[PDB]
Amino acid sequence: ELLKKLLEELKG
Amino acid sequence: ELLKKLLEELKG
Repeated sequence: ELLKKLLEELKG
Repeated sequence: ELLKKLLEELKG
């Protein structure tokens, strides 16, 4: 989930 | 928020 959340943050 | 997300996941 951290990895997912970081990807989601970059995706915006 | 990138930083907040790192910290939230470290805290758990």
